[PDB]
Amino acid sequence: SIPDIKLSSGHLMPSIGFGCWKLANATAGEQVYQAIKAGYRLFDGAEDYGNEKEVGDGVKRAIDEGLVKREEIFLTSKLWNNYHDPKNVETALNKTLADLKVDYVDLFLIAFPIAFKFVPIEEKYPPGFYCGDGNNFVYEDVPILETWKALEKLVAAGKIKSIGVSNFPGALLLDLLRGATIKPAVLQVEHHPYLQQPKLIEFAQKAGVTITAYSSFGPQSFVEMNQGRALNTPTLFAHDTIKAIAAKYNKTPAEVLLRWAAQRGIAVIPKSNLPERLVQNRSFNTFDLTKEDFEEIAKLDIGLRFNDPWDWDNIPIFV
Amino acid sequence: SIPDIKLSSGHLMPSIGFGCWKLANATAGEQVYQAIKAGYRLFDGAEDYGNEKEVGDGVKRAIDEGLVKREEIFLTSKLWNNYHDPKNVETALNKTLADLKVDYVDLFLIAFPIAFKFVPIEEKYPPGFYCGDGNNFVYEDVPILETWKALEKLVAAGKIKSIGVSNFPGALLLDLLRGATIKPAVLQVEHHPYLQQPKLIEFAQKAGVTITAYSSFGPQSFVEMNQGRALNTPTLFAHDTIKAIAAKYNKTPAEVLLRWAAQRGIAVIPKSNLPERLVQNRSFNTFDLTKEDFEEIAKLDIGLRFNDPWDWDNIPIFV
Ligand SMILES: NC(=O)c1ccc[n+]([C@@H]2O[C@H](COP(=O)([O-])OP(=O)(O)OC[C@H]3O[C@@H](n4cnc5c(N)ncnc54)[C@H](OP(=O)(O)O)[C@@H]3O)[C@@H](O)[C@H]2O)c1
Ligand SMILES: NC(=O)c1ccc[n+]([C@@H]2O[C@H](COP(=O)([O-])OP(=O)(O)OC[C@H]3O[C@@H](n4cnc5c(N)ncnc54)[C@H](OP(=O)(O)O)[C@@H]3O)[C@@H](O)[C@H]2O)c1
Repeated sequence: SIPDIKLSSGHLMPSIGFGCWKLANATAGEQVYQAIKAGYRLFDGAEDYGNEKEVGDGVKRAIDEGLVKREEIFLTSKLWNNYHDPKNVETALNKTLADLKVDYVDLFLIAFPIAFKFVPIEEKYPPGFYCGDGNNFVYEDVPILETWKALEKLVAAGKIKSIGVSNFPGALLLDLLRGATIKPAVLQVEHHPYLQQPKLIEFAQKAGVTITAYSSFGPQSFVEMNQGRALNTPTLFAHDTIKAIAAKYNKTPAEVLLRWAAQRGIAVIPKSNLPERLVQNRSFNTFDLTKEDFEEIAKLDIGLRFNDPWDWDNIPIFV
Repeated sequence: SIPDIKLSSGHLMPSIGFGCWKLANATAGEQVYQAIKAGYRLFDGAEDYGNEKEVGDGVKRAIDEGLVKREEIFLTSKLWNNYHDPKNVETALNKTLADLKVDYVDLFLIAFPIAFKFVPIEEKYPPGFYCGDGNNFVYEDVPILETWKALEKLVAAGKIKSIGVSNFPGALLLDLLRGATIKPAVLQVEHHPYLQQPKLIEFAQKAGVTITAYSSFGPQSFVEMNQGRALNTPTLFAHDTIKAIAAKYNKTPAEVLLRWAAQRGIAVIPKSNLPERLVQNRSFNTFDLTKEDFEEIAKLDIGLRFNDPWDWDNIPIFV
């Protein structure tokens, strides 16, 4: 029932998956297990989410019970910023594989086009913004392409099925395409009605790169982090445009928010700590938005970005 | 006074220069020569402007008459898109040197982070959007860094004093800084009240990169090009904010738009076919805008870009 998208690498990736960012290590495993029971098969994780061991626990529990087999689960992980130096790429991946308790990850992405100074895993993991010098941000001169080649080798060694990038703007994706032997199969970016970036989406899809949207619910995911911007932002759930469209089809605002992406060939990975939202967040493909619907939602695009490295240390990724 | 800016390469660059874009071939020489008599010393040219030979004619005349010596003139040129393949970089630079009738250029920039398929000089020069196949755009897989390394070798060989980039967004500049041995000394970008990109400017300047603004008058330069966008844009000269400030100081709106950039350490290269505009464009450093002025002008930033490759062939440089 969840349509699959055939990636450029030839592998199928579920168009709807379960987001694992901010799932408490306390209930993460149980919730991953429940999501599997609710039909989810793709799990979007990351070294920086700090809960890959638990994600691995949920998946393994489901495999041991005979509910699914490894090959039916799609595991996405992301290489954190401290591990871009080629000599450290496989190290990070091994940690991810060890934590997930598997021999390969289906998709491995470069989390950000940012290279923090390397911090040994034994000194601090996940490292977050720590760069080995107190609270100071420190960077390494590792061009994107160097990191990418190291990933290409790891695909050849069979530790990764498909590789891609996250948080890459157009100019950077274009340059990477010029040097890539294995084309980035996926581009994962913040994507919701307040940040539509239609030209980026268009370019990538035409280039055969599949888009996975994150934070489809806009500011929602960020208010629990006490982020001023998200808190000052009117929710999409109570937004008149979204509510009117939802009423029109007798659907929930959440369903409209997810279908808006899904209908345009964009994969989604809604995250939820609430059991009842599990089925709801993957059963929204029951109606079609009209061109007029899309034009009305288009008016919400204001370029409001919630996940911006500029906030961390004025890193110019999106300027 | 025309203050000099010390570039990261150790060389001085006049903070005020003369743009050569769309300077007609029949009069370019005279125009450059008059510019020199009026005190200009930096000339912003480019292979794609197709008038480098005539710009060279003007400079040579001024030198032959004794008005200036070569070392007193700062010549900037740009590597067009069809010449990014490392093996074509020196041949393009050599065509520029032969046209300008000089042994070295003071600044040579990558015109765009775009790589068009090589087209022999003998076949078409300047090539413009022609890519060797009718009206079809055809690109080469040449990563920015490869082109950059070719430029570094030309500096070592003494054919270029300082190198830089044009039309590079933040993420791309950042990545280039990771692989560069000679750091790009300059970032030349479209810069005016409608497209302020304050974060790009701040990052570049903090990174020690000098900013050269182009199209300081916004839509104006693109008007004679019959560009839809520019034609439908309320001018900056007539914008109430700019008018009020110009009136307040008894300066033309043009003087305010140039000083607005200059006071913030940004170099300008105003282009003008008229004599009085020529002198005014080099004599506006006689007043300082106040913090309130800057705050009022800051309000115009709507991110309106007139020079966007997206319009050529949906090239994602700025998305
Ligand atoms: N590559 C990157 O940089 C990056 C960054 C951010 C996110 N991501 C990935 O994308 C995933 C999804 O994005 P996200 O987690 O940031 O935010 P999201 O999925 O848009 O956030 C969902 C937020 O809304 C609530 N919610 C979930 N389903 C709902 C529903 N049906 N109705 C009303 N509210 C609902 C959740 O609360 P409850 O949990 O209480 O239900 C949660 O606070 C992440 O988990 C992660 O895997 C990647
Ligand atoms: N790197 C790049 O991609 C790029 C792209 C564009 C430009 N550039 C460089 O930047 C230079 C300047 O940019 P630009 O020529 O596009 O835009 P600009 O300098 O803003 O163009 C000035 C336009 O405004 C008029 N003008 C000049 N001085 C004036 C004054 N004092 N009062 C009122 N109007 C005035 C000119 O008309 P008249 O000639 O009739 O006086 C001309 O049409 C170029 O020549 C080129 O060297 C680089």
